[PDB]
Amino acid sequence: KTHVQLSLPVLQVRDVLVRGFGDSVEEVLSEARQHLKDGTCGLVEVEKGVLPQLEQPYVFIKRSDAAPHGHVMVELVAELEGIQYGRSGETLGVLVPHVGEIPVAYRKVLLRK
Repeated sequence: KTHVQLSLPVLQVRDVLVRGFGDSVEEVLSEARQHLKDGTCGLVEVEKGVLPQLEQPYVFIKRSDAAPHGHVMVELVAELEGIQYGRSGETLGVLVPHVGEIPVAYRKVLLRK
């Protein structure tokens, strides 16, 4: 399927144990996609002070369209030293590995895969 319905655990930035997916734009997009498939991906909502507490390159989920079955359609955009790889809509948050942190909420998304 070109899209997959996912429910992403929303994590508080100070709880996150593994603060990024790797060391290159290509690696973080690769790893983000694998963790999304494996159900081991969390989401941190971006506010003042959040991104400096996470590791670059960043992987964002961005709204790709204006929401089947409650699921917002999203795609992945990476960012490294102020350059983004991908073009999409409004940021829903930054993806990180989930290794058992307790979430505050879930974010229903339809991921373009």
